[PDB]
Amino acid sequence: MKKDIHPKYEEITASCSCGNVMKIRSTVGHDLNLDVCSKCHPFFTGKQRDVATGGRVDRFNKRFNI
Amino acid sequence: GIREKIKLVSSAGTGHFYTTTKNKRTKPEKLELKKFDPVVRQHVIYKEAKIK
Amino acid sequence: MLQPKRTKFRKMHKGRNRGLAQGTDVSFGSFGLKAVGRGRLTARQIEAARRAMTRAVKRQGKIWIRVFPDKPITEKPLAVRMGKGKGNVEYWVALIQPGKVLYEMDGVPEELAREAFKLAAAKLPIKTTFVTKTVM
Amino acid sequence: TRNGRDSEAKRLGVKRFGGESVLAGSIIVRQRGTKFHAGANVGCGRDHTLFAKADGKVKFEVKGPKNRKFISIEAE
Amino acid sequence: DKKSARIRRATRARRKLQELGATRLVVHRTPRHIYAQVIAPNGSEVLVAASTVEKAIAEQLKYTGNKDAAAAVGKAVAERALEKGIKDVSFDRSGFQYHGRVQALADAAREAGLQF
Amino acid sequence: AKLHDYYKDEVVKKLMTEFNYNSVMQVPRVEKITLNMGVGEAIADKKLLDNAAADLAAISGQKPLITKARKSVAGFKIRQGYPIGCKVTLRGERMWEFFERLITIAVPRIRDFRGLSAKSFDGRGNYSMGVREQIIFPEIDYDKVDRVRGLDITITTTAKSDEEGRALLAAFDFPFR
RNA sequence: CCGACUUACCAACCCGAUGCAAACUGCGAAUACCGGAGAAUGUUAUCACGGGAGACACACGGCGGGUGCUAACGUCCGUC
RNA sequence: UCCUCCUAAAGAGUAACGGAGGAGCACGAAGGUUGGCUAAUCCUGGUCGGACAUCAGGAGGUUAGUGCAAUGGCAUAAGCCAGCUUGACUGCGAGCGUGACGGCGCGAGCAGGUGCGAAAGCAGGUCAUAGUGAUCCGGUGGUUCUGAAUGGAAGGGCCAUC
RNA sequence: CGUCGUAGUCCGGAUUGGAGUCUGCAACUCGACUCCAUGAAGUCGGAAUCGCUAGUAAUCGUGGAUCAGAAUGCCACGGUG
RNA sequence: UGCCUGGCGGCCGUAGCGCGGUGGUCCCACCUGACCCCAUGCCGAACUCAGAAGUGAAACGCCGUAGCGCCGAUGGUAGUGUGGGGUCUCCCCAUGCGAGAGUAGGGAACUGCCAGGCAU
RNA sequence: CGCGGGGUGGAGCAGCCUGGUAGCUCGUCGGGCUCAUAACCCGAAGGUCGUCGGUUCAAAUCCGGCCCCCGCAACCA
RNA sequence: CGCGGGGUGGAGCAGCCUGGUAGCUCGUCGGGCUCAUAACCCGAAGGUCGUCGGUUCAAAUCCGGCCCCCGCAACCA
Ligand SMILES: [Mg+2]
Ligand SMILES: [Mg+2]
Ligand SMILES: [Mg+2]
Ligand SMILES: [Mg+2]
Ligand SMILES: [Mg+2]
Ligand SMILES: [Mg+2]
Ligand SMILES: [Mg+2]
Ligand SMILES: [Mg+2]
Ligand SMILES: [Mg+2]
Ligand SMILES: [Mg+2]
Ligand SMILES: [Mg+2]
Ligand SMILES: [Mg+2]
Ligand SMILES: [Mg+2]
Ligand SMILES: [Mg+2]
Ligand SMILES: [Mg+2]
Ligand SMILES: [Mg+2]
Ligand SMILES: [Mg+2]
Ligand SMILES: [Mg+2]
Ligand SMILES: [Mg+2]
Ligand SMILES: [Mg+2]
Ligand SMILES: [Mg+2]
Ligand SMILES: [Mg+2]
Ligand SMILES: [Mg+2]
Ligand SMILES: [Mg+2]
Ligand SMILES: [Mg+2]
Ligand SMILES: [Mg+2]
Ligand SMILES: [Mg+2]
Ligand SMILES: [Mg+2]
Ligand SMILES: [Mg+2]
Ligand SMILES: [Mg+2]
Ligand SMILES: [Mg+2]
Ligand SMILES: [Mg+2]
Ligand SMILES: [Mg+2]
Ligand SMILES: [Mg+2]
Ligand SMILES: [Mg+2]
Ligand SMILES: [Mg+2]
Ligand SMILES: [Mg+2]
Ligand SMILES: [Zn+2]
Repeated sequence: MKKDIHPKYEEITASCSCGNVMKIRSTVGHDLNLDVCSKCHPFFTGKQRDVATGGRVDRFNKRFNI
Repeated sequence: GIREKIKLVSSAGTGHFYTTTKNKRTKPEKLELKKFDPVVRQHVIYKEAKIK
Repeated sequence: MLQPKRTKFRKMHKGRNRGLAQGTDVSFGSFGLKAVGRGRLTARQIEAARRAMTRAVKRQGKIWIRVFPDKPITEKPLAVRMGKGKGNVEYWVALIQPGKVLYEMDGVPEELAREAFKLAAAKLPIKTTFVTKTVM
Repeated sequence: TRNGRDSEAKRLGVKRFGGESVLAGSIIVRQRGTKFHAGANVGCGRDHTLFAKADGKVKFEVKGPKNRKFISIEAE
Repeated sequence: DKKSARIRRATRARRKLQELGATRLVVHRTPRHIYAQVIAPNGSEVLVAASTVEKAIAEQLKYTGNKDAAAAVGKAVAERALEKGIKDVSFDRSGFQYHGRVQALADAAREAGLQF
Repeated sequence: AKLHDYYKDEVVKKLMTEFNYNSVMQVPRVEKITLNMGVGEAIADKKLLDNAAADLAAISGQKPLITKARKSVAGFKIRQGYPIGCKVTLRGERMWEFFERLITIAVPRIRDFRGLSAKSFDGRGNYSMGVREQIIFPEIDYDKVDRVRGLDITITTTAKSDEEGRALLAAFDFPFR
């Protein structure tokens, strides 16, 4: 392997919002601070509410009645 | 006719010289090489000489 | 007017067409014309015979053609010597192949077929014969 | 009428054939193509020319996975 | 794919030595085993066949397909070549590059009797 | 290489249970990672070329190779042999760890994430999807980049079929759907 | 904005078919060119050298090119 | 003058005014000895990128490429990258077709070599073929050949050059 | 008094989408006001050129009439200068 | 003496493409580490070296298939002189000479050396 | 009949000098000014380089056919 | 093949005259002003001072290597 041309490559310590500390390699070295990972991502519960299409009949009835 | 002709004389002091050309418009650096001279029957470095 | 979109080269040799031919058999249509002898079919002649067969069939059936004026011949415009190089491109033909079906007909009776092929004999200087598709 | 050229023909093609003796140094074939190659006991020059290193009654054959025509040598 | 690629890679050299007609010392290494021969100038008959599949060679070497076994095979094959009377060969690396097991085995052949 | 450990320990067992292949290694295998960026401005400034190459070298564990123009094209106004494309190709532990970095950092960081296409398999299981920015990556700093680049991760599998590629990726919990 | 349907239209391209050559030969030639092992034949018709020549302006019967008009007591033509 | 093809009778060559396309070289790296790779084309997907820039599977193998106009060659590939190099050295040698000749298109081998490789093997410039032109003399530099009485040196003389 | 510093900025609210009050019987052709957000151009402006000498150009506001309500408007009054 | 497996000669598509099945004793490569000898115009990807946890997915090898490319039938065939002619833009008489075109018909190989597992 | 040139916004010319750079003016659209119009000045838009093909990565640009015109030559008894 | 003149922002013209110094007409734009294209002035941008090297605190100057144009007696095998 070329130890010269490539940047530094070593293990780091990185943290996410959910507190999971990943013992993974990075090119930076120092500790990394993220925002959201795939564990705390709203991909399994937030996607259906992301549709938010609603119902016009439902909104009409809820707003007022005959 | 843009590649000017150059006589290649030895640096070993012997005046047996070759002849090729070079394009001063595209490659202007001097033609530096090792080259053979028959009088000394051994190998030396040639430097380019003007055709004159 | 049958004529190539593009040719391999602008001129070509005058050429040779001797011996026996290969268009012996019928390929596409029911009724055909044989030319045992030898000659040339101009592009004007081929187009004219096609139009005349359309005339006779009243647009019933189909017409088929095998030879093509893919060879632009150079004849010499009159009053020019053998010299001055080769001549000038003038027109297009195909030559006569012994056993060849030239024009084809279908959907109409044998009598109308021989009528139209005799009319091909009366729009061409070439010797004729009446042929149909062969059983195997 | 401006296109009537052809080469000064170089007189290529097989010259000294299989069944003709090779004098010391002689070629077998002069050609611009490697249509007949250097098989057993034969070699090649600089400009697509091939002169055989071995004498005697030459041997014609066809070999190669590409169905190529070579020139080999017999025992004369 | 390695075998076909290597054979195409070696076609020029193998045909070159076959047509030159100098008896060639042939090698073909594999990760687990290796076979080493001495083949005729045209290739129609071998002279000595020595390999890490032989009884004594296999049982006197701890690992069959390794560079140390390749060197031992080189020593053995070149000494048996001397025993039969083999003197002149022209090397054929058989499409590989002259480094590694092939280099060590070839150095062994040089030490044990073949001049290259 | 926790992803390598997971693949060799539990993923292999999961796919054995799924496919029931009588051959132990008959399962298709992912074998490389490719991150591509296409810059037309190479001819305009080889200097920005070098800057983008350095950014790619910083974001990836290995400096990118600069490819040349394969064949000359008039409509794109680039000369044949002039470098116009860049790429990186990785293997093994690099693949596993960078793939974990991708899945656990870039996917949430993708602005306006709506899930990736499940038909991105290049017809035969080669996952192929693109992200428009470089700041969604943890090593490329936001405050130091002047011009934002793009990249599309495309990963070639040995899958005989896109169905088995999707089975592999879904068993590995790939974010398709 | 993705669009729903059909329409005596054209044809890529593959199959069931048609092809083609001065400038293509996945075919193959014949007399023979080149040759290498024989019956007889041939007043030596082969080679080397030395003395001197003509012509560098051959036509018609049996062949394939341009030609030309698939003309000619036609031509550059290669030819018995 | 000099170049790519059929013509011209399956060796050869064969016409001007029998169809089409050109040069008056260039690369000291587009090279060689020695280390590597093998096209073109189309479908699929993707932020850029569109039919085609680039990336990722698949279908064919010389239909790609030749440094040019192009033919014939070329996978071992002269087609596509590069360490050492300047064989893009030099003094000689038995030998074919065109051949009036001139010689050109063609050299096993002697040698000092250099350059290369561990070594086989070589390098005999580059895929060959367009890039070319007579004597004499003179401008020319490396070479004691004669030496207009003797010792020397001069003009006209060999390598390479217009 | 706290914060901002020559940029498309808390300049600028423009174009626009998710929801109310009133008036009007009846807000859509052909009402405003409002909560949220979208967060443009515009960096004093071109040719040529208008109204202003003193409470004067301007600029910050009030009222009126129009009118059920829907103006920057037209007309009176004031702050500053 | 025989199958499988490898190192090389005889044919160089009757060998070569395709589809239906088989091998891990010996055996190939996939494969564990690649800190090493050694490599990348990025990655031990490729090559490779210290090993054999497993392996037959791709590959290699073998049988079946005449579904393709190929071989060539026999009749038949133009043309080459040669002497004869005409219906002389081209066709025919006595022969030597003789292509192709394909077709009814075959072939997936066949063959050899050395050795490893396997048993006389 | 052959040798040259040319065909490029609505119009007239370059860029044809040996290929990548859409240039000049007139003109039309929106203006200011004008008693109104013109002039004047200020803001915009407008092109498959005659055409059909070939070389070239790419052309107007190098090459062949087609259309017209400008020219010349289109001959000697 | 040699000498000499020279390569000055966008152009041409001042400074190479034996080191210590970017000026002139126009070319563009901005500013005053005339209705103003026009004039006068002020300012801003525009210069490896053909290219590299050598002496040096001091370059364009002094010289050497290379390129571009021209004026030159000469011969053009
Ligand atoms: Mg015929
Ligand atoms: Mg033919
Ligand atoms: Mg042909
Ligand atoms: Mg005679
Ligand atoms: Mg004559
Ligand atoms: Mg005749
Ligand atoms: Mg013919
Ligand atoms: Mg004739
Ligand atoms: Mg005559
Ligand atoms: Mg005649
Ligand atoms: Mg005759
Ligand atoms: Mg011939
Ligand atoms: Mg002949
Ligand atoms: Mg090589
Ligand atoms: Mg596409
Ligand atoms: Mg070339
Ligand atoms: Mg080469
Ligand atoms: Mg070359
Ligand atoms: Mg003397
Ligand atoms: Mg004297
Ligand atoms: Mg004297
Ligand atoms: Mg701003
Ligand atoms: Mg702005
Ligand atoms: Mg705001
Ligand atoms: Mg809001
Ligand atoms: Mg109101
Ligand atoms: Mg099987
Ligand atoms: Mg491997
Ligand atoms: Mg398998
Ligand atoms: Mg036959
Ligand atoms: Mg046949
Ligand atoms: Mg078979
Ligand atoms: Mg099969
Ligand atoms: Mg242009
Ligand atoms: Mg220009
Ligand atoms: Mg307006
Ligand atoms: Mg007016
Ligand atoms: Zn988290």
